Amino acid sequence: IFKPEELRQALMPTLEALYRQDPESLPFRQPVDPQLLGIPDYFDIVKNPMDLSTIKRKLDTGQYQEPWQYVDDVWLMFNNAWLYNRKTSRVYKFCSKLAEVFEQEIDPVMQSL
Ligand SMILES: C[C@@H]1CC(=O)Nc2ccccc2N1
Repeated sequence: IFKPEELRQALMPTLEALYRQDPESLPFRQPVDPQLLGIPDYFDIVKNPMDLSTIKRKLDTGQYQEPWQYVDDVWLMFNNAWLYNRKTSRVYKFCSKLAEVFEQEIDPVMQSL
């Protein structure tokens, strides 16, 4: 049902819109490293890390066979941030901006797929 490069082309603009957000995408561009970042409890709360570079890689390398799998990863990133961080923290607020953007982008792309 989905050809890999077609699925990529359809979904990529939604990911590019997330990356366009500056400064809001900045905490989300790279995988969380808890040791490095001085947040060692992180993997105890967040069992399934996700970030924009991992989503991009997966979208580039045919790791999503159906569009819902991509959407699940984007929400996993967001839900991880909303679980881990204080509501008025930069990361939480930045997360919320990305999710707003995503919801605006994804609806018609999904309808069209
Ligand atoms: C997104 C990444 C991990 C997180 O959710 N919170 C956080 C806490 C301290 C430094 C960086 C982050 N960013």
